[PDB]
Amino acid sequence: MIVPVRCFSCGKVVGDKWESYLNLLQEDELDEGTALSRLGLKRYCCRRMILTHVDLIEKFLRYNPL
Amino acid sequence: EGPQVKIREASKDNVDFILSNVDLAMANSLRRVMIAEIPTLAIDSVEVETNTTVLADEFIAHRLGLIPLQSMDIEQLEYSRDCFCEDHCDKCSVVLTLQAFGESESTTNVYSKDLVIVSNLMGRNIGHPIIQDKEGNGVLICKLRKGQELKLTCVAKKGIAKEHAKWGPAAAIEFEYDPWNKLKHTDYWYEQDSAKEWPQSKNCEYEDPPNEGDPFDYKAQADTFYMNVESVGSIPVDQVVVRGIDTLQKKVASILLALTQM
Amino acid sequence: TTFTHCEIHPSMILGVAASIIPFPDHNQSPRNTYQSAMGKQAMGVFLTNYNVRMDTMANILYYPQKPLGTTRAMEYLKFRELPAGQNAIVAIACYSGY
Amino acid sequence: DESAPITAEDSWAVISAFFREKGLVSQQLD
Amino acid sequence: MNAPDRFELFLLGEGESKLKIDPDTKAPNAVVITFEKEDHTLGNLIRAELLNDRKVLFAAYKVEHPFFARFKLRIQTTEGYDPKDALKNACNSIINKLGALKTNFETEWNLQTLA
Amino acid sequence: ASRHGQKGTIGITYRREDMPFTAEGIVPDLIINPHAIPSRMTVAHLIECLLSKVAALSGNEGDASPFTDITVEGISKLLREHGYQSRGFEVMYNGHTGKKLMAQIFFGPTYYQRLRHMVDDKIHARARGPMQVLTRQPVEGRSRDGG
Amino acid sequence: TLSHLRRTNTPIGRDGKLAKPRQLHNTHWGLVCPAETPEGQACGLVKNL
Amino acid sequence: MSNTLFDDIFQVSEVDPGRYNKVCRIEAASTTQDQCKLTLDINVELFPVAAQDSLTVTIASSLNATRSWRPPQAGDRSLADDYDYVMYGTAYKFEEVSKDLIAVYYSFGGLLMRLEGNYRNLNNLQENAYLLIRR
Amino acid sequence: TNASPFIKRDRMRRNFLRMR
Amino acid sequence: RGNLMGKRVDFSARTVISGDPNLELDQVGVPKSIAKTLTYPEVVTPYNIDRLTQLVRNGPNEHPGAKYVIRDSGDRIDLRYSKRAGDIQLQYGWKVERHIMDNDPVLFNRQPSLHKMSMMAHRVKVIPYSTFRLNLSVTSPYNADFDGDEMNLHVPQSEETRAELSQLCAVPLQIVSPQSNKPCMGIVQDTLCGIRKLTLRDTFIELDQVLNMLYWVPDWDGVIPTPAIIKPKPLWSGKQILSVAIPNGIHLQRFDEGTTLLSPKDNGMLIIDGQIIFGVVEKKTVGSSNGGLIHVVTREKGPQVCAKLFGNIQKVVNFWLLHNGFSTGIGDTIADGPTMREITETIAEAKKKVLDVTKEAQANLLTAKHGMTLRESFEDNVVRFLNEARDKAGRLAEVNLKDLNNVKQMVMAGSKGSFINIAQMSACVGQQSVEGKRIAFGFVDRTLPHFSKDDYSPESKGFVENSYLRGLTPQEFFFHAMGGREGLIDTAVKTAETGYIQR
Ligand SMILES: [Zn+2]
Ligand SMILES: [Zn+2]
Repeated sequence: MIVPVRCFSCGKVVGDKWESYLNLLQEDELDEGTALSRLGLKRYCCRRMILTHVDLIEKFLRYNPL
Repeated sequence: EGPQVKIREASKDNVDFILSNVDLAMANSLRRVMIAEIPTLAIDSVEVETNTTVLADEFIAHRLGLIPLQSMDIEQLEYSRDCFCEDHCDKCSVVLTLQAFGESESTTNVYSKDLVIVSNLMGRNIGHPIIQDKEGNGVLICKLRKGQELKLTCVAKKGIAKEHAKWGPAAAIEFEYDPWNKLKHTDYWYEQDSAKEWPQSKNCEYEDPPNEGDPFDYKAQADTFYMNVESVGSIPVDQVVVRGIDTLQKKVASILLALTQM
Repeated sequence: TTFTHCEIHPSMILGVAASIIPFPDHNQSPRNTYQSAMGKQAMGVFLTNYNVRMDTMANILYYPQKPLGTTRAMEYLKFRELPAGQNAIVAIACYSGY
Repeated sequence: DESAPITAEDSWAVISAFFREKGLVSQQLD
Repeated sequence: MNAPDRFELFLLGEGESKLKIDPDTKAPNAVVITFEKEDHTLGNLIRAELLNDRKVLFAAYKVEHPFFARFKLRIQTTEGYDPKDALKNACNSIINKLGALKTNFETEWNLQTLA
Repeated sequence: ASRHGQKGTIGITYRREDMPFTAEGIVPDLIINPHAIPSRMTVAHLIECLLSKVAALSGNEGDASPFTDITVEGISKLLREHGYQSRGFEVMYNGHTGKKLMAQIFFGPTYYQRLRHMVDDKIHARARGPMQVLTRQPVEGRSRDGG
Repeated sequence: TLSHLRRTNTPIGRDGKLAKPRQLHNTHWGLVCPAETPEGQACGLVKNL
Repeated sequence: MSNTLFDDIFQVSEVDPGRYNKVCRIEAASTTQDQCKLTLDINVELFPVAAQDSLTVTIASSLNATRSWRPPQAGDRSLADDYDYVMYGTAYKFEEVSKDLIAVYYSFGGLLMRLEGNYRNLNNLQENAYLLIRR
Repeated sequence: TNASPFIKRDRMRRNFLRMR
Repeated sequence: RGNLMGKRVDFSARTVISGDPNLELDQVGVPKSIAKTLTYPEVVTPYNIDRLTQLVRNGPNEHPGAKYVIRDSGDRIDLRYSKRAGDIQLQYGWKVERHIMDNDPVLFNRQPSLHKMSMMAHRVKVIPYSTFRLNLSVTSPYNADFDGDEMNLHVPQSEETRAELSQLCAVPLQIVSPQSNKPCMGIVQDTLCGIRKLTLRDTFIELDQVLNMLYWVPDWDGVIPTPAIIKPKPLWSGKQILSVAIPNGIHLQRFDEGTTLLSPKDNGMLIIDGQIIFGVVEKKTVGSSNGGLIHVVTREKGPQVCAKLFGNIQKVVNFWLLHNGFSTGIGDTIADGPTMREITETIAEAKKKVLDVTKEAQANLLTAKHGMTLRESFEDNVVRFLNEARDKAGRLAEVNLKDLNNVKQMVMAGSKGSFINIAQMSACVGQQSVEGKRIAFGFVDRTLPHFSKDDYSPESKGFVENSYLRGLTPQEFFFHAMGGREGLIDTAVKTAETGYIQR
């Protein structure tokens, strides 16, 4: 859905690197591990947040209400 | 002079250092006040003028509540509980306005820099939204397309971390002492070997190995700490260290003066 | 040495909630029984049209995450797309009170 | 080769084709 | 709902002080002090540093239950010497030590300062 | 409940100033009693937690695969060369004072989920309320304030 | 929901025997889940493909 | 008024681990009283022991019902407190073996010992005692 | 041994793109 | 039945419980919304006049609150509207209704009742954060884990009833069950494990702990015990500190299989004058037993001091276990490889002797043991062989298992699990079965359609080879499900039948 704010585990600001984490896939053909490396969350406590978030808001918003 | 202190590595956002000739209770209390009583400012009360999105309104509120703000001059303003006024005077709070519009054919984003300062800032550097990326975007809020409107009146008052994590600046901590088990406060689990079934500390090199055969040092005591504190960035890290020290000392002075009043 | 047939995969003797049980060999069977009973009473998301699809009872959480563990099947159960709960960090400690 | 035998990993594609054909509610629908 | 309210985390209660002293009768020169609205922050530190000084005799502190932000503390000392003055001396030692810590940290971080 | 049948409820909530915490400060989300384990014989929960931790450090997602060949040994060696304990135990600290802790703790990421029977539909109390006309007794139903 | 579409249900009566089909049988392989049974007075009655 | 009531040099035979990590077990014989026999529990690490180690033991009735204990108060204490292993506990049972050798078993809190000797058969001790061991 | 704890799919797609 | 010997009631409460280690047995935790909702009549005397007047002025919201007042005649004036609020003088001979202030007597229920238990009385300390709260002690006679079960509560109205609940249905004279001629209360799993940790000889403790526990015990005399060992440092044994919590003049003897007064194997238990001397606290001494410690103190000293005894040792073991910390993990479960291959070859030679016996059967020459039939004797031989294989394997695994193994610590510490549990989860399972016979020839000529015809091998019928940890084969998975489903169906029928016969 929306990638949330402030990790339950650590609590730093999360989601700055979110669409960045996207574009380190398509136009770079870049593996996710080194992508998270150069992304730069040296803990894992935040790394899991983006590793298991699933977007839903796209499927939400591609209705046409009103 | 007593508690000598030595730095290891500094940045904009995380500080790791050495604390020596101190006591375990002192360090633990430092950690607790560090995560608990550092006053700041954040958005607390929200006024939804009109919502249209595919999200809920209090949903948007709790989403808003975690956006940190500029926190330098936070001492200047006053708590609403102690303030003599009612309903958020300029001395005790700030005002936030957010505007979005469904303009494009494609989907639209809202970044946390789109919110603006509203009321009298009175020159104290307060309440700007933090940007961290290369592209000036405070972290995402909600997504819209072509038809939806949000008008947000928001009021931000003081708050502290101990009653809600909204006002927490810390959001990380690190803590180490006796990396090499010399104080022997605890053994290790093992199935065949204590050594190989565990990895070394990263703090290994600053204290010598335990000499391998000398008798158990009994009259030793805890010292030589390793503190790495990584703040959120709503307020600088040196400032949060010194201000945690400040609020601890003011608390202890308050209890002392209450005692001498009694 | 006289076979005529082999199964596609031994993992596919199960059922719907039975897919969701991670490593379902590695426990005891009545635990699987309570798990299949329990999974029907989980919230999360149920459809996507819920801004319009009125009904009496409806339970939607906020932040649904696909589980870190999974088997291959609930990819086909679309459960990766629409999850039940979210991960957390659990601890095993008799921490003295509660 | 294309005429080689089949490793245990491979059958998931067979499952993919089978579900894309039938669907889960195939019993009621049929 | 009419539970006791949420201002019991940090705010003072009206008509009631930050503390109430109380005299025991169990041992000579033995008293207990009631604290509330705080926690192990002050608790562990005050107990450890009052233990460090050795003119005083015995101490310990505990919380009754986590649902209430209050805790107690039990002090006795030898004759003539007094618990209240002893702990106020302890508090002055605390504030002096940490003030030295603060100024030394400030100087350390300034002498760090990059470039 | 868990993914293995560990139902119950919540005792209390502390905050981070006295939750248990590690060297990297990874404060936990929830804590339960070890006495669930050697009675309900739920090894699957533990192996799920360990594979979950190695998945989190890897970045690759995991695998369950009911009848396959993934073993604790491979999991152990992988997470070992990722630089942690070979089994999942961990140095850990006191919540209150931060002294060392005697034992060590298996602790990490795991998948939970939420049930439906929330407390507000089950709390119910009554005194001197409505009367049923057939029997002059208190009526049924939490809805109409029964007994 | 994707569980509840594929349900099956037999009638038996009030008490019944036990070797009679209240408990599972070897014939059930590859067809019905040997775990996903409901609990309480009807275990071994409802079963899932 | 506080005096030793039994004191001699004792020679350990050997030491048993007892599958623990801070305590062990000692058994020892007198040089002088060949009738007498000694066994004793010990915190093994905090004073290490070995085979063929001569040791000395001491009754130490008191140090000159005791009140609440005082923190050790580092000034000079002209007591029986200047050997190493100082250790306090409680007696519970008296034994008569061979019609001659009396036997008593004291305790130390969670520690035990066995003690023999038939010369001092009234001078020996009674309900609680101390212990002193040198070097 | 390799023991296959994890697997790849679209790389093998591209391998068959060169194979065919 | 639904109207005369049972019916609906008034003054009722129904929520879900959580444990707590700080509330003793005669209390109970009650949530404040429920305290507002309930009531209880009092009377107006010269004694209660001022407190009742103050609580009437407090209005119907503030927690020591009132809702109804009753004057001489049939008078029900309700305080909610009550525009003459601060004006009633509250004359003698009257009745007021108030909320539940604390330590009121109150009767407790849990469905479904079986025996004299489930009916305790309690006092009350009123608690916020709405739910119930009660002592971890009384849990097993209540026969309810925390799996979401709900409770039932009632409040007496008059003084006779309140007094007789107070004097009869309170806990401290229900410590021993009359039905089972042995006490059925008990300190339970977590504190039991912790006290087994504490009682060990090898451990000790420091000042900062021992002063804190000595303040933690509510009835401590203001006297510290002496140092147990002095030389560089005061230290104490867990036995030494627990002897404070044990009240004086209590004596017990255990003397089982070691216990030559200088216990090498450290079993047994002996207490003189309320002080521990030696031994290892364990459930077979300190839990519910025939010669129980609780039995002893209740029968001798007087059956309410035991309540504070649970309070004392429960609080102390809890607070020490806090800073100690304790847990388990997979590293308990996995064991040594040479022992693994010994398990393997043990099962293998069992299979070999099974094969030899089957060959002897297949060449028609056998004993044909007396009483039963040829095939029945064959079944007896194979069952006996495999069971000896299973428990010999379990014995080998347990004796290999280490002394810092935490689940071994758990099981020989008591509370939960067993040797059978450890062996079952670690080495092998043994042949699952239904009604003694192993898994029947469902399909023709064979067991499951996946083997060749006409076999009686341990694989064929499905003796379970592997442990849990290494995994299963699908056949073993299926047989395991068979046995479990049999257990479930027999339980779900026997519950209705036993309910009928009990009624
Ligand atoms: Zn994080
Ligand atoms: Zn104001």
